[PDB]
Amino acid sequence: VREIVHIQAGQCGNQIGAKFWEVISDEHGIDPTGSYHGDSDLQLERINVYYNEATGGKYVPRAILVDLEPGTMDSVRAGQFGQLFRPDNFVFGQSGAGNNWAKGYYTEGQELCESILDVIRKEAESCDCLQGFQLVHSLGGGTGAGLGTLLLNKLREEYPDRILSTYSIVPSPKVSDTVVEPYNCTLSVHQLVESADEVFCIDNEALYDICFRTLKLTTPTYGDLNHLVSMVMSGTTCALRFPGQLNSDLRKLAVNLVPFPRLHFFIVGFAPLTSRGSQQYRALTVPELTSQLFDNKNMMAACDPRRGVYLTASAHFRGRMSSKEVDEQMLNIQARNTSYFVEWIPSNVKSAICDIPPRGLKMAATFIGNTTAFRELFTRVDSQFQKMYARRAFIHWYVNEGLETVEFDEARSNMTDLIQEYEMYET
Amino acid sequence: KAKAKSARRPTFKKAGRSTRASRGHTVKPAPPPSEAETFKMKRFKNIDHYKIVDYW
Amino acid sequence: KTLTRGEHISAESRVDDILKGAPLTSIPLENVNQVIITLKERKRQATLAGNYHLSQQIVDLIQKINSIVIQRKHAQMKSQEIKALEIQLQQAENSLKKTIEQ
Amino acid sequence: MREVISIHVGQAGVQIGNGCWELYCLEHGIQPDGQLPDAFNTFFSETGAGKHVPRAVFVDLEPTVVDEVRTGTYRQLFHPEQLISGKEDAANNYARGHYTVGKEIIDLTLDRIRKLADQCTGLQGFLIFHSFGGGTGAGFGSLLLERLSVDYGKKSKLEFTVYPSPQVSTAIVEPYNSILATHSMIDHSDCAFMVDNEALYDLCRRALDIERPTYTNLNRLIGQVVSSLTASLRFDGALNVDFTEFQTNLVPYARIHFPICSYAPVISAEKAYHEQLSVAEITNSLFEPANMMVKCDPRHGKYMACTLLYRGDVVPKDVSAAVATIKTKRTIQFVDWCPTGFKMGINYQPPTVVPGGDLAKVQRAVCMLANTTAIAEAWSRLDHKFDLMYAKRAFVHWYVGEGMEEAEFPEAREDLALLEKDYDEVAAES
Amino acid sequence: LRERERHLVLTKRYDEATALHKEGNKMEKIEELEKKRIFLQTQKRQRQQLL
Ligand SMILES: Nc1nc2c(ncn2[C@@H]2O[C@H](COP(=O)(O)OP(=O)(O)OP(=O)(O)O)[C@@H](O)[C@H]2O)c(=O)[nH]1
Ligand SMILES: Nc1nc2c(ncn2[C@@H]2O[C@H](COP(=O)(O)OP(=O)(O)O)[C@@H](O)[C@H]2O)c(=O)[nH]1
Ligand SMILES: [Mg+2]
Repeated sequence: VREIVHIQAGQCGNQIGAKFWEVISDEHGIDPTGSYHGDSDLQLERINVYYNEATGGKYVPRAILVDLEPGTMDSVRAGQFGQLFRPDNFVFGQSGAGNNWAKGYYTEGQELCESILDVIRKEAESCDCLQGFQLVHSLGGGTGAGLGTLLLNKLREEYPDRILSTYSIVPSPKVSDTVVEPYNCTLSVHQLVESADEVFCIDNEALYDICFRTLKLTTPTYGDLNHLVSMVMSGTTCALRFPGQLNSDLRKLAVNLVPFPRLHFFIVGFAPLTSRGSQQYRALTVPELTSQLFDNKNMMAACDPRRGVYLTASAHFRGRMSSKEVDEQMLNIQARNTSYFVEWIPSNVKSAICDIPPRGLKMAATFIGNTTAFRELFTRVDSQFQKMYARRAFIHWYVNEGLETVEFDEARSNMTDLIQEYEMYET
Repeated sequence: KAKAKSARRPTFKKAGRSTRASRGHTVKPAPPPSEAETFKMKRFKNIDHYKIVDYW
Repeated sequence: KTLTRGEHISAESRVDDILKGAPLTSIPLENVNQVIITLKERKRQATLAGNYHLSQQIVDLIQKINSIVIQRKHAQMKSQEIKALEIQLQQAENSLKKTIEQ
Repeated sequence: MREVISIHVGQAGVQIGNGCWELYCLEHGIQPDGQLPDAFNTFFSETGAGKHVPRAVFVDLEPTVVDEVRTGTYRQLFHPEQLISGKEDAANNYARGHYTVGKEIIDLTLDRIRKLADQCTGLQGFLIFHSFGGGTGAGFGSLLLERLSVDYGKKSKLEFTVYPSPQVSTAIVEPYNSILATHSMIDHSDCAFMVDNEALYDLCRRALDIERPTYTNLNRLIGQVVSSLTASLRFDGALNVDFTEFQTNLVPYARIHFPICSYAPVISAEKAYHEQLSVAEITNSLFEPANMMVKCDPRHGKYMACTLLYRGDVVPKDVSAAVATIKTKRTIQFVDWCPTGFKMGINYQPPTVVPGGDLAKVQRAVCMLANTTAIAEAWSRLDHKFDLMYAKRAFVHWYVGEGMEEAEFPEAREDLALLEKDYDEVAAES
Repeated sequence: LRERERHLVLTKRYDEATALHKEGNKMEKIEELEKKRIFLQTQKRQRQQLL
């Protein structure tokens, strides 16, 4: 009874969210039509977190799907789980996305804002309690970055106390799908720094790299790339849904990992990952899990921690396992690499254990950490934005919507200060 | 160099130290009661005597 | 905490006046630390003699002075907003008519 | 007759509850449903027919841990109103669990403890379990002890808490809550016990033979110590020890009360057949640093008082010989202003075994509770760790936003320094 | 009463601490008078007993 409301924004959020609902529906044994056909009484203990109950034993997820063009939504309907969602939670416009941040924020976002908010109010005030909301969007696009940030501000004004956890995809440095990305990423960062409590950054390059290195997938499509992201989302809320030896929900994570209000951008990683042919030759144990998690290659964000230093880190474990063995590893990885931790905070590594593992896996672990290595990510976008901003004519696409040019200077200034702030704590 | 010292004040770029999210989370103490809750009209509020004979 | 005698004399004289309840704005902002710290000693002295009633009164004075000081700080914040934005707005006000002139 | 009331706070407290009450029910012989297939009335109440109910209250601010008891096997034994669960946990925040959420549920618990006290003709004390690092364990536990201090006054409020491990940690904010909780404990607690997880892991692997433990195995070790502690109130013995005798003999000063705990023999069911385990042998095992449940070396400091409890075929003559010998060694230092230093308690009931347990069917055992200046080693570590994080103001924003004024941070720091001064002043000699 | 009054003062609950101090002094006066009487009764007896 710590209900969480799910929000999916844009072409990226809908396709990530759609795969995400397949994972939990399998975890809790929910049939695609919405009826429970499971195998254990444990799965019905606290299923209220994500699903609502209708007459006749049907469960409806606490989800809202948001887009500006109907093309993405009709793909969700045709899916095997299309009939699962409540039809009134499908909110769409009738205009092109435009792939523009200002147009999504100001022109079409205002019209969709009131319609979306009242739908959220139906879900928000339908449950006995509400821990926080959950948002999935991309930062290189126009709807997820433009409209998503607008909804993030309105959610904060009405529900200040609740945890606004967001999962975001950061534009890639080498090759990316869009030209105007540097404007979209910079302007959205202004809104994300002050509004959201927690932000997780994921880069598509690492998901490609991890799949080629580890899973040995020759041609991974977005289906398997999204699957890695859905495990991280499932792992963080696992303490809410299942019992365990030591429980740790979202608000515990925010307290431990966030030392200062603005430094809350996080990196994520998941273990164990093994090639689907090599699983027989690998004795998966507790020391083996930590070997992957603290290995830099398993980061889903292309920001090598070794070039920076850690501030705080947290690990979630699932499955019946030794509490001594979990604690002993956390000692050693902190002690063996003392050159990569801040001296003025001892015991930088948080731990927690949950009883029930995901299907097929006897035990698994999840990593969330905060480090100065984010400076590499923001340097690339700021330098590219600087190159683009002097060529003022691309701004003309944003001026024709109502965006003042000073907003560019404001957006870069706060982004520049965050880079300095993440640098200043290295002393 | 004195200008350099004046530029970097001893705060050392601890920007935005109270963010919008933290201002949402902080607990706000109770305010004074609303006027309607206090309301009783004057003459009855001013009454002095009673019908119970507690004297001798 | 070994507050100096010069601060103690000035603060306690106002502390004596504050304990009469009449002063509302007589607080010196730079000397507010001395007044509160002086009340701490008077709080400790009151407790030692069973005068818990005066101890709570000193507590009420502590919150009264602090709360009103915040309101004096609150007026400072809004004065900053009007003054700063008016100068920024003047840049746009001048440009509007000059755009017509050009 | 003579009675105690058990109060459990937090995830550690409730999980310890299952560990201890499983032992009490099995040792007394009551089935999980409350029937039978004596000292019964110290821990259980009778309702007529043949039904018994524990004299305890379980408290937490999140429903997951409690509902495992409510759905578990032992669900019928406990009475529904005793199990109290909040809405959202303290999120490892002292201020949250003390001012905002703590005060949302504090007054509901105070009725159930007082109502449970009406069935107490001869109440002589409470037992309270914490985990210092947690939010509710420190925040709500501090608020609970402050109220019980004025509600009942001169009634022994014993505590049995888990001190933070010297290096092993599960929460980064652990130093903040441990120091803040200490100020509330010292003035109001009659006596508070410390154990730490890191020492138990080493003891549960070396002496007891387990490669990898869980929290369940640790809870049973604590269950044995508490059972020995209360055995004097329940069963016949040549030398009983009431709660009040325990309070006066151990604490030399008002604020120095903090003891440390040890148990012997702890030995696997396989190797236990190999030794006779005389009174002298088991007594010598307690005094080694390796058997200590708190990872502070007694040799760094001095001993202030000691108490030994014996549960088995233990004769008074051979107790005196063993305690005489340990006095002759010069590795156990004593402050020379405490020449006697001991209270001995003897009970006849041998330790009880548990199915699926880790210990053996031992015919004599000894429990030890002593106050040492070596615990000042533990306070120094916590004080230094808090200083580094507070110097750069690493987490203050979370606590201040939840109702706590910043002035409490130096007040708690100053009060701990005074306690450190007290321990060093006690260690002085004349 | 004076043990519970200590914690009321120490918890910074001063309004309720005033009430117990009022009852504490009242309960002293009744008890102070009694032991004065008993001592005077015993003191008077001893000189009679010795005489
Ligand atoms: N020895 C032992 N320690 C435990 C056990 N369970 C929890 N702990 C300790 O408890 C600490 C974490 O605090 P919690 O267990 O959550 O206790 P709490 O007071 O309820 O804290 P909140 O859940 O935030 O309200 C861990 O660091 C453990 O050391 C247990 O079963 N045995
Ligand atoms: N990880 C992942 N990324 C996707 C998926 N579909 C699209 N994307 C990426 O999301 C980025 C932004 O998509 P876009 O159509 O602009 O979404 P918008 O926010 O609604 O504008 C593009 O660079 C796509 O490559 C998916 O299924 N998974
Ligand atoms: Mg708890």
